[PDB]
Amino acid sequence: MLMPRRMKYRKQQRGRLKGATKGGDYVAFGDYGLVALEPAWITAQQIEAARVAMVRHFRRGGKIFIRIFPDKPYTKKPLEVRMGKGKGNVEGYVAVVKPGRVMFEVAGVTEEQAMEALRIAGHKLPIKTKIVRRDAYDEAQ
Amino acid sequence: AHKKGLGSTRNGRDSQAKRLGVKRYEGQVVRAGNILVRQRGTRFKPGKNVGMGRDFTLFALVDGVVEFQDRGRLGRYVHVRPL
Amino acid sequence: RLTAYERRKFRVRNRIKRTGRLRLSVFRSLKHIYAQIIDDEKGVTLVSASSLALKLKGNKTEVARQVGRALAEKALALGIKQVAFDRGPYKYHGRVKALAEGAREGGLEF
Amino acid sequence: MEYRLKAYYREGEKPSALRRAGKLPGVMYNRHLNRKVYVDLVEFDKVFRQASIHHVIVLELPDGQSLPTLVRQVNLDKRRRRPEHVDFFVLSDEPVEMYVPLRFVEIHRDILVKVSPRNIPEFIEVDVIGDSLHASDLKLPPGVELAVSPEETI
Amino acid sequence: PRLKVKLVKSPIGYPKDQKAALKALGLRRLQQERVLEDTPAIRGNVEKVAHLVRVEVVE
Amino acid sequence: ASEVRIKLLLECTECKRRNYATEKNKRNTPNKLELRKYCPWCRKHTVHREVKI
RNA sequence: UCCCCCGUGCCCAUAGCGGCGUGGAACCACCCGUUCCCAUUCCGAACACGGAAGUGAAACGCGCCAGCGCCGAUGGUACUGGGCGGGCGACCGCCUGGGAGAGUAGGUCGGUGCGGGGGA
RNA sequence: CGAUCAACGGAUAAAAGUUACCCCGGGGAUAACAGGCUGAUCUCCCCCGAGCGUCCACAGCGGCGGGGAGGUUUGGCACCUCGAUGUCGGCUCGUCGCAUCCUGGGGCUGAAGAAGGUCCCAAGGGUUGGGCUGUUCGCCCAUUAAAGCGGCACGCGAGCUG
RNA sequence: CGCCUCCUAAAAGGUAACGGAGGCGCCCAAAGGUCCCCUCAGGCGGGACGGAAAUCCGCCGGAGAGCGCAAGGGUAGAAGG
RNA sequence: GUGGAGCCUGGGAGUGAGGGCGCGAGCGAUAACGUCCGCGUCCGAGCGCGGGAACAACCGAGACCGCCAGCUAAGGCCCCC
Ligand SMILES: [Mg+2]
Ligand SMILES: [Mg+2]
Ligand SMILES: [Mg+2]
Ligand SMILES: [Mg+2]
Ligand SMILES: [Mg+2]
Ligand SMILES: [Mg+2]
Ligand SMILES: [Mg+2]
Ligand SMILES: [Mg+2]
Ligand SMILES: [Mg+2]
Ligand SMILES: [Mg+2]
Ligand SMILES: [Mg+2]
Ligand SMILES: [Mg+2]
Ligand SMILES: [Mg+2]
Ligand SMILES: [Mg+2]
Ligand SMILES: [Mg+2]
Ligand SMILES: [Mg+2]
Ligand SMILES: [Mg+2]
Ligand SMILES: [Mg+2]
Ligand SMILES: [Mg+2]
Ligand SMILES: [Mg+2]
Ligand SMILES: [Mg+2]
Ligand SMILES: [Mg+2]
Ligand SMILES: [Mg+2]
Ligand SMILES: [Mg+2]
Ligand SMILES: [Mg+2]
Ligand SMILES: [Mg+2]
Ligand SMILES: [Mg+2]
Ligand SMILES: [Mg+2]
Ligand SMILES: [Mg+2]
Ligand SMILES: [Mg+2]
Ligand SMILES: [Mg+2]
Ligand SMILES: [Mg+2]
Ligand SMILES: [Mg+2]
Ligand SMILES: [Mg+2]
Ligand SMILES: [Mg+2]
Ligand SMILES: [Mg+2]
Ligand SMILES: [Mg+2]
Ligand SMILES: [Mg+2]
Ligand SMILES: [Mg+2]
Ligand SMILES: [Mg+2]
Ligand SMILES: [Mg+2]
Ligand SMILES: [Mg+2]
Ligand SMILES: [Mg+2]
Ligand SMILES: [Mg+2]
Ligand SMILES: [Mg+2]
Ligand SMILES: [Mg+2]
Ligand SMILES: [Mg+2]
Ligand SMILES: [Mg+2]
Ligand SMILES: [Mg+2]
Ligand SMILES: [Mg+2]
Ligand SMILES: [Mg+2]
Ligand SMILES: [Mg+2]
Ligand SMILES: [Mg+2]
Ligand SMILES: [Mg+2]
Ligand SMILES: [Mg+2]
Ligand SMILES: [Mg+2]
Ligand SMILES: [Mg+2]
Ligand SMILES: [Mg+2]
Ligand SMILES: [Mg+2]
Ligand SMILES: [Mg+2]
Ligand SMILES: [Mg+2]
Ligand SMILES: [Mg+2]
Ligand SMILES: [Mg+2]
Ligand SMILES: [Mg+2]
Ligand SMILES: [Mg+2]
Ligand SMILES: [Mg+2]
Ligand SMILES: [Mg+2]
Ligand SMILES: [Mg+2]
Ligand SMILES: [Mg+2]
Ligand SMILES: [Mg+2]
Ligand SMILES: [Mg+2]
Ligand SMILES: [Mg+2]
Ligand SMILES: [Mg+2]
Ligand SMILES: [Mg+2]
Ligand SMILES: [Mg+2]
Ligand SMILES: [Mg+2]
Ligand SMILES: [Mg+2]
Ligand SMILES: [Mg+2]
Ligand SMILES: [Mg+2]
Ligand SMILES: [Mg+2]
Ligand SMILES: [Mg+2]
Ligand SMILES: [Mg+2]
Ligand SMILES: [Mg+2]
Ligand SMILES: [Mg+2]
Ligand SMILES: [Mg+2]
Ligand SMILES: [Mg+2]
Ligand SMILES: [Mg+2]
Ligand SMILES: [Mg+2]
Ligand SMILES: [Mg+2]
Ligand SMILES: [Mg+2]
Ligand SMILES: [Mg+2]
Ligand SMILES: [Mg+2]
Ligand SMILES: [Mg+2]
Ligand SMILES: [Mg+2]
Ligand SMILES: [Mg+2]
Ligand SMILES: [Mg+2]
Ligand SMILES: [Mg+2]
Ligand SMILES: [Mg+2]
Ligand SMILES: [Mg+2]
Ligand SMILES: [Mg+2]
Ligand SMILES: [Mg+2]
Ligand SMILES: [Mg+2]
Ligand SMILES: [Mg+2]
Ligand SMILES: [Mg+2]
Ligand SMILES: [Mg+2]
Ligand SMILES: [Mg+2]
Ligand SMILES: [Mg+2]
Ligand SMILES: [Mg+2]
Ligand SMILES: [Mg+2]
Ligand SMILES: [Mg+2]
Ligand SMILES: [Mg+2]
Ligand SMILES: [Mg+2]
Ligand SMILES: [Mg+2]
Ligand SMILES: [Mg+2]
Ligand SMILES: [Mg+2]
Ligand SMILES: [Mg+2]
Ligand SMILES: [Mg+2]
Ligand SMILES: [Mg+2]
Ligand SMILES: [Mg+2]
Ligand SMILES: [Mg+2]
Ligand SMILES: [Mg+2]
Ligand SMILES: [Mg+2]
Ligand SMILES: [Mg+2]
Ligand SMILES: [Mg+2]
Ligand SMILES: [Mg+2]
Ligand SMILES: [Mg+2]
Ligand SMILES: [Mg+2]
Ligand SMILES: [Mg+2]
Ligand SMILES: [Mg+2]
Ligand SMILES: [Mg+2]
Ligand SMILES: [Mg+2]
Ligand SMILES: [Mg+2]
Ligand SMILES: [Mg+2]
Ligand SMILES: [Mg+2]
Ligand SMILES: [Mg+2]
Ligand SMILES: [Mg+2]
Ligand SMILES: [Mg+2]
Ligand SMILES: [Mg+2]
Ligand SMILES: [Mg+2]
Ligand SMILES: [Mg+2]
Ligand SMILES: [Mg+2]
Ligand SMILES: [Mg+2]
Ligand SMILES: [Mg+2]
Ligand SMILES: [Mg+2]
Ligand SMILES: [Mg+2]
Ligand SMILES: [Mg+2]
Ligand SMILES: [Mg+2]
Ligand SMILES: [Mg+2]
Ligand SMILES: [Mg+2]
Ligand SMILES: [Mg+2]
Ligand SMILES: [Mg+2]
Ligand SMILES: [Mg+2]
Ligand SMILES: [Mg+2]
Ligand SMILES: [Mg+2]
Ligand SMILES: [Mg+2]
Ligand SMILES: [Mg+2]
Ligand SMILES: [Mg+2]
Ligand SMILES: [Mg+2]
Ligand SMILES: [Mg+2]
Ligand SMILES: [Mg+2]
Ligand SMILES: [Mg+2]
Ligand SMILES: [Mg+2]
Ligand SMILES: [Mg+2]
Ligand SMILES: [Mg+2]
Ligand SMILES: [Mg+2]
Ligand SMILES: [Mg+2]
Ligand SMILES: [Mg+2]
Ligand SMILES: [Mg+2]
Ligand SMILES: [Mg+2]
Ligand SMILES: [Mg+2]
Ligand SMILES: [Mg+2]
Ligand SMILES: [Mg+2]
Ligand SMILES: [Mg+2]
Ligand SMILES: [Mg+2]
Ligand SMILES: [Mg+2]
Ligand SMILES: [Mg+2]
Ligand SMILES: [Mg+2]
Ligand SMILES: [Mg+2]
Ligand SMILES: [Mg+2]
Ligand SMILES: [Mg+2]
Ligand SMILES: [Mg+2]
Ligand SMILES: [Mg+2]
Ligand SMILES: [Mg+2]
Ligand SMILES: [Mg+2]
Ligand SMILES: [Zn+2]
Repeated sequence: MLMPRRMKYRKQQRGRLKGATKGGDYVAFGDYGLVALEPAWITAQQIEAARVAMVRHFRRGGKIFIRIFPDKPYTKKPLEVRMGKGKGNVEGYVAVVKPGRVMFEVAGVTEEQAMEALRIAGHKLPIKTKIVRRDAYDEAQ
Repeated sequence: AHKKGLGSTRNGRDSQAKRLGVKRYEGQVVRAGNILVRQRGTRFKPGKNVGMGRDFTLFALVDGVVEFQDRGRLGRYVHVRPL
Repeated sequence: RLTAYERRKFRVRNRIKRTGRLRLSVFRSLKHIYAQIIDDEKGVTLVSASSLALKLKGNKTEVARQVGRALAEKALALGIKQVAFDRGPYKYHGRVKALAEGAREGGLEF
Repeated sequence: MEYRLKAYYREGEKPSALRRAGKLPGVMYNRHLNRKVYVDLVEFDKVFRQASIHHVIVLELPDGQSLPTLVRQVNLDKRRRRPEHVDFFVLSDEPVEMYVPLRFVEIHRDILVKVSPRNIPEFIEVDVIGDSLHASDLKLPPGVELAVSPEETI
Repeated sequence: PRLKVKLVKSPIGYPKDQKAALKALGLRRLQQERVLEDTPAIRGNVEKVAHLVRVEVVE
Repeated sequence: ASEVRIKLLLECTECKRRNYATEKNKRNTPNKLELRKYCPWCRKHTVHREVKI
């Protein structure tokens, strides 16, 4: 699954989840999209689970766009240790996702097929999601 | 009660803060010798009646009033205006 | 992109200006030589002299020495005594050097 | 084209108040004028969903003017996915850069074009893994200028 | 004109600079009323503690 | 300083007082240093020679 | 006072890059020479000196053009000092004062100080 | 000029260990038990439906992911207790929860019958005797309607054992 | 375990944790003073040996090179040669 | 801006275990009545008073003494009340 090929720094501080998404808020590529309603750290395994769900629904047909990338290192101390003694080991990668962000888009598939696929995908995510269709509003951005 | 072994950090170091920066602001009365700017490199350049020490420190050559001046590509300058 | 000519002109002039003296600047063309004493604080020229204005012709160096004397003559008259010599892009040699000699000869201090 | 839409003037009425009462705050401008306006959201939504930025919208102002505009800018609210603001660009005789839809007889839905307002088209035909075309080779119905680089891939 | 200023809500639990504003205005007890000149300096301190105070323009 | 980079004294050649401390790299500069230096006793510049510290 | 050229500053790309055009009387440049002063890690290219047959080709100056660069509103939004609420939380909302960035309209092929030479 | 006085404001010029034979002064300012807060881990229950089930997603199953509950595990934290809160297991004596082992009542079944699987309701009662080990647990023998799982300071040493 | 650089640090200074990352315990007689002169890396094109890269030529190239060593700041109108 | 403001000189100290909350971060697990800093606040020392069922630090509010008088604050107004 997804992760940065190389990095300038191995560990990043946790930081915040304030506000709406910076950008990525409009349909860019496909016809139908899945937009986040709540802020979260979406994991690489979560992203891949949603993608492969979509992939299976299409029987390899259609096109899938992933508009979030997990570049934030997720760190965790080994089990049953005490506080202190330096920062824990990097154990995975996450993508910071704030409300309004278009995480996924699909195209080249029927409306019924996109809707259901994007619905199944939403079930793999730890947040509430919405299904949207490309609009003049999108194309105007 | 089991106390599992822990590792360590190679990072603990950091150096003393150097209290860098402008020490006298525009319109302030200064006496000859007064330090105006502490800086790394020529973040600010000496102007009229202002000298620069070996460590880029700006100071007053005359009794006067400090004035700043922004000159674009030429840089930023600190002057002392005699009273 | 700057030329070695401009860099040299910027470099010696910048060094000159820092002293804060009146600036005796010298321009030297293929035919002529020009001198103007300048207050860089006011951006104003106080006194000038040139081969073209004095309508001198002849040995360029001898002409240079003369315009130097000329500059000084008008200079001391206006109360001007001290000055910093600005050779700009020019070596301190020949025509430029002769003019400086003339200004000194005339009673200028530098 | 073409579409028509009622518009009104505003001054110090708060944008939040306008939006709370079903109205979309906006501004209309060009080289000569600049005016603070608002349109009814539900009405605007009906027009823009067909007009977009491709087709002309005529603002019937309360003062009787019927001004020819193109939508230049629509600021969305990222959280709610609703329009917050509209930019109506007032057309005049001078040539304007705009986006003109493409019909394939696709990386580009439309294309950027510098065309006189009198001569504004509504179609541009494109005759049709991984073979494709580059805008340069396009139809170009009279009074029309490629406003991109011919290198651009369609 | 003058500003008639009344402390109606306790400064307890509020930042010290806000307590100091009350002192600049000479307000020491709750419900206390003071009539001060409407100068820009005085006005700034009244407005700092606007959430603690009631103000009426007088005369 | 180090073994290669040594400390040294500068002795005024005329009146023989040591007046200056400094260093050199005796691999790079194996010759005894000779430098003109103001000598406070002689009240004039004098050649100073390196002397063992 | 106004136009041109030569110096020299100031603002610091609205002054830049490119594409055109234009100028040699004057000024400036290239130019003609390398005896002389001076010079080249070799070279009179540069620095320098002595010149005045030639050309504005190069450079420079001055005009045009918005392809690029550079500048850039208004409106709206983010954020926020201060005052208040909401949510188990992650976080969200209101009041008052402040208010971007991006982008849209658009603007720019410079402006001006002092001295010198020439011209009306 | 001679300091890895580097534990770098540098106790002497000069210095390592052990104490279950231990002692005193103190600390719940600080660990081990138990409680508490937390719930990573643990136990349990869900959402999604990729696949399995000859056929058939959902009789019985549930990839990759998602959400919770409980507070019996190991821990994190160090909050009452170090002028003492006796620390495992057993025995005795109960009592409670229900996420039910059996008995009673059900729906579905890939339920012919009989006997099973799965889920729902149900805590009234019941839930054996032995071999091994200090053991809790576990394995084994012989049975049984069944040989349930957890709380009560890992219930109970001013009740016993040791 | 002392010292330097960056971040954490909440746009003055300062600010902690067995927080996230590095470096120092040297060096230079020129790598110091001053005067004079000079301008980079890189890219394309051209050229015997000759290469991705030696030295040579042209065009473009404001600084992305260089400044002994970490990092930051500064810097060609030089601190670089 | 006259305040138990401020500045100067000198005598006496105590303190150098803090804690909760709001906001801003680090560490932890976008755990802890968790831990470490920053700005503020309160308890500490206001375990005095009203409200929050009870309850240091939430809301209201700074208790010199007396009154069988009046107005309000948070919070309340069906009965306990
Ligand atoms: Mg953190
Ligand atoms: Mg996670
Ligand atoms: Mg983490
Ligand atoms: Mg740690
Ligand atoms: Mg960690
Ligand atoms: Mg996002
Ligand atoms: Mg979901
Ligand atoms: Mg729909
Ligand atoms: Mg323990
Ligand atoms: Mg234990
Ligand atoms: Mg280590
Ligand atoms: Mg420090
Ligand atoms: Mg620091
Ligand atoms: Mg400063
Ligand atoms: Mg100095
Ligand atoms: Mg000013
Ligand atoms: Mg600017
Ligand atoms: Mg000045
Ligand atoms: Mg003559
Ligand atoms: Mg001459
Ligand atoms: Mg000159
Ligand atoms: Mg109508
Ligand atoms: Mg929409
Ligand atoms: Mg709508
Ligand atoms: Mg456009
Ligand atoms: Mg209050
Ligand atoms: Mg309060
Ligand atoms: Mg309050
Ligand atoms: Mg407040
Ligand atoms: Mg303040
Ligand atoms: Mg009071
Ligand atoms: Mg009162
Ligand atoms: Mg204020
Ligand atoms: Mg010495
Ligand atoms: Mg040396
Ligand atoms: Mg000396
Ligand atoms: Mg002596
Ligand atoms: Mg020696
Ligand atoms: Mg000029
Ligand atoms: Mg000026
Ligand atoms: Mg041309
Ligand atoms: Mg021509
Ligand atoms: Mg030209
Ligand atoms: Mg000519
Ligand atoms: Mg001619
Ligand atoms: Mg010769
Ligand atoms: Mg030309
Ligand atoms: Mg433009
Ligand atoms: Mg062009
Ligand atoms: Mg802008
Ligand atoms: Mg604005
Ligand atoms: Mg605000
Ligand atoms: Mg606030
Ligand atoms: Mg606001
Ligand atoms: Mg406002
Ligand atoms: Mg504003
Ligand atoms: Mg802007
Ligand atoms: Mg954008
Ligand atoms: Mg606009
Ligand atoms: Mg123009
Ligand atoms: Mg321009
Ligand atoms: Mg100009
Ligand atoms: Mg012009
Ligand atoms: Mg000028
Ligand atoms: Mg003039
Ligand atoms: Mg004139
Ligand atoms: Mg004239
Ligand atoms: Mg040592
Ligand atoms: Mg020590
Ligand atoms: Mg020691
Ligand atoms: Mg020490
Ligand atoms: Mg120290
Ligand atoms: Mg000692
Ligand atoms: Mg000794
Ligand atoms: Mg010792
Ligand atoms: Mg011993
Ligand atoms: Mg023993
Ligand atoms: Mg023994
Ligand atoms: Mg004994
Ligand atoms: Mg013994
Ligand atoms: Mg003993
Ligand atoms: Mg004893
Ligand atoms: Mg003892
Ligand atoms: Mg004892
Ligand atoms: Mg004791
Ligand atoms: Mg404790
Ligand atoms: Mg301690
Ligand atoms: Mg303990
Ligand atoms: Mg024990
Ligand atoms: Mg314990
Ligand atoms: Mg304990
Ligand atoms: Mg216990
Ligand atoms: Mg414990
Ligand atoms: Mg207890
Ligand atoms: Mg829990
Ligand atoms: Mg839980
Ligand atoms: Mg868990
Ligand atoms: Mg459940
Ligand atoms: Mg079936
Ligand atoms: Mg099948
Ligand atoms: Mg599973
Ligand atoms: Mg979970
Ligand atoms: Mg849970
Ligand atoms: Mg869970
Ligand atoms: Mg418990
Ligand atoms: Mg525990
Ligand atoms: Mg603590
Ligand atoms: Mg104890
Ligand atoms: Mg006792
Ligand atoms: Mg006791
Ligand atoms: Mg006791
Ligand atoms: Mg006891
Ligand atoms: Mg014990
Ligand atoms: Mg029991
Ligand atoms: Mg049940
Ligand atoms: Mg049964
Ligand atoms: Mg039954
Ligand atoms: Mg059967
Ligand atoms: Mg049966
Ligand atoms: Mg059944
Ligand atoms: Mg029962
Ligand atoms: Mg029971
Ligand atoms: Mg036996
Ligand atoms: Mg037994
Ligand atoms: Mg056993
Ligand atoms: Mg046990
Ligand atoms: Mg066992
Ligand atoms: Mg049975
Ligand atoms: Mg048994
Ligand atoms: Mg336990
Ligand atoms: Mg027990
Ligand atoms: Mg017991
Ligand atoms: Mg006993
Ligand atoms: Mg026992
Ligand atoms: Mg007892
Ligand atoms: Mg007892
Ligand atoms: Mg025993
Ligand atoms: Mg015994
Ligand atoms: Mg700071
Ligand atoms: Mg300070
Ligand atoms: Mg190290
Ligand atoms: Mg050096
Ligand atoms: Mg040298
Ligand atoms: Mg090549
Ligand atoms: Mg060869
Ligand atoms: Mg560099
Ligand atoms: Mg290194
Ligand atoms: Mg007083
Ligand atoms: Mg006091
Ligand atoms: Mg006091
Ligand atoms: Mg006393
Ligand atoms: Mg103390
Ligand atoms: Mg202490
Ligand atoms: Mg302390
Ligand atoms: Mg405190
Ligand atoms: Mg503290
Ligand atoms: Mg502390
Ligand atoms: Mg807190
Ligand atoms: Mg709050
Ligand atoms: Mg931090
Ligand atoms: Mg705490
Ligand atoms: Mg906390
Ligand atoms: Mg915390
Ligand atoms: Mg505090
Ligand atoms: Mg105390
Ligand atoms: Mg209180
Ligand atoms: Mg207090
Ligand atoms: Mg209390
Ligand atoms: Mg109490
Ligand atoms: Mg107390
Ligand atoms: Mg209370
Ligand atoms: Mg109470
Ligand atoms: Mg309480
Ligand atoms: Mg209290
Ligand atoms: Mg408490
Ligand atoms: Mg409140
Ligand atoms: Mg008070
Ligand atoms: Mg009182
Ligand atoms: Mg009182
Ligand atoms: Mg009343
Ligand atoms: Mg009320
Ligand atoms: Mg009652
Ligand atoms: Mg009651
Ligand atoms: Mg009543
Ligand atoms: Zn001597």
